[PDB]
Amino acid sequence: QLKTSIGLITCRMNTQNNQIETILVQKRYSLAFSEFIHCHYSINANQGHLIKMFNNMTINERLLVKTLDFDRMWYHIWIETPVYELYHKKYQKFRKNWLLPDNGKKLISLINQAKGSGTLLWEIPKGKPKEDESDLTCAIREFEEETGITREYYQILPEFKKSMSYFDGKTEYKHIYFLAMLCKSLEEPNMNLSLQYENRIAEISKISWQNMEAVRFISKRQSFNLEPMIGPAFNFIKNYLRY
Amino acid sequence: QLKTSIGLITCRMNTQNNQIETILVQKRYSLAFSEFIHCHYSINANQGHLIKMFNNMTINERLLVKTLDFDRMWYHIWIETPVYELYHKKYQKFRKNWLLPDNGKKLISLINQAKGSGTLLWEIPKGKPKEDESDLTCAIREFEEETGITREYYQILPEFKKSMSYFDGKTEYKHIYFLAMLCKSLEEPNMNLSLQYENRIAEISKISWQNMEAVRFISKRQSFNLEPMIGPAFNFIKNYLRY
Repeated sequence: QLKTSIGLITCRMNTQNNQIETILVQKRYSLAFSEFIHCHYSINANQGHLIKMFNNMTINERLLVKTLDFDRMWYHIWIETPVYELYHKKYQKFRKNWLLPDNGKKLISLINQAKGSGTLLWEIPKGKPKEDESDLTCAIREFEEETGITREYYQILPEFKKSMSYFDGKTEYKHIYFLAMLCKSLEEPNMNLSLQYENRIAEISKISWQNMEAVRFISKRQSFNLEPMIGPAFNFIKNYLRY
Repeated sequence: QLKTSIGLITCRMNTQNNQIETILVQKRYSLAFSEFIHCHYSINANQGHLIKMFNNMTINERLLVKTLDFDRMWYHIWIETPVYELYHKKYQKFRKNWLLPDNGKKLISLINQAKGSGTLLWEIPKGKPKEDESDLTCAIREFEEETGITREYYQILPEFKKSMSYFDGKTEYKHIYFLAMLCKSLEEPNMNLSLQYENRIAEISKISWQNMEAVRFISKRQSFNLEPMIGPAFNFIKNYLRY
């Protein structure tokens, strides 16, 4: 299985610090919460291995699970997105796993004994290309989809392209990044996040400019290491500026 | 009116890097969400004056408000803590403000047009003293209540006391901090966060060791400046350790 995503590293020279900054987005929910809600776990894997997944949720997500109300858990991710068939299948798997055996007693025990909390990832915006869509077009479209920043605000620098490959075990993930430079003021990217734009808030809780110091700080505190991507981008930006 | 909180600055020398670190806790919900839920706002405000409160909530908090289900909003803060009297008063204010005039249409419009998102503060644990409770006793009790770290784990350094004063206009905040040094290893304080301990999760989403670099990084990214507290604390720890 191969999953290819393409993203855009959009950068600014903040005229106040004389530092280079990039647009990053923070997720709204954890991968663990999603994996649990979509039944990507083994009920027959005994406790500690489902316990880590519960450990890697946020406290609020665990408090949502403790309600045993699958509709509220689902809303947390999908926000009344019309996916009824998927919802029905996942809901029946949830109640078969956790409600019919004991009306939620083992689930509540596991939720209560779970320790710690997960972290919401900072990421570069990216998504899967549409049907026979070119890579640059896909990166631009997904960037606008997630952040609301239109092509008006930036110029692509076409000689930068960075590819990264990860393996999860059976799915190979390839991530492709273009580079863009801000050509129009945009001081507060977070203000593009509004509940009237369903696709921006769908998986995003915050949009922010981040300098290299912030990129390193975040990278050393989350599973996703952003420094091998942002590093070469900022290097390219420096070379571009010195020309 | 003066509101006094007392807290404990618990510090550790990391034996691997030789960095001094302190216990900090991250809030579970924003102050804006709490103020809305407890009706600490004026309905007769012009639009912008509620726009700022909604703007400084998280996206998830706004999505909770958008359901118009006051019980779910309430649960987000209180987690079925039995406080029916207060709940009744706040629910009645919510129902008069947002449900009875138009069945939630203006509230939904306001939730939708709000832009951006707030930030969950990192804090030193602290709380209000009980009646005829001493300052140190309050700091110790509140620290244990929030983090689950008992007195076994640390030595009070009695000769440090730090006071801070803030003004909001008629509300005076005085914060008093004692200092403690870890006297037993504790690598993963976040594992004390479990839903079986209601007082730890009530207002906390994460517990972490933070060195001075992290303290400065966080302080320059939130309204709460921790460096005027942790700086002198770490100075005291440094003086204590070199002797």
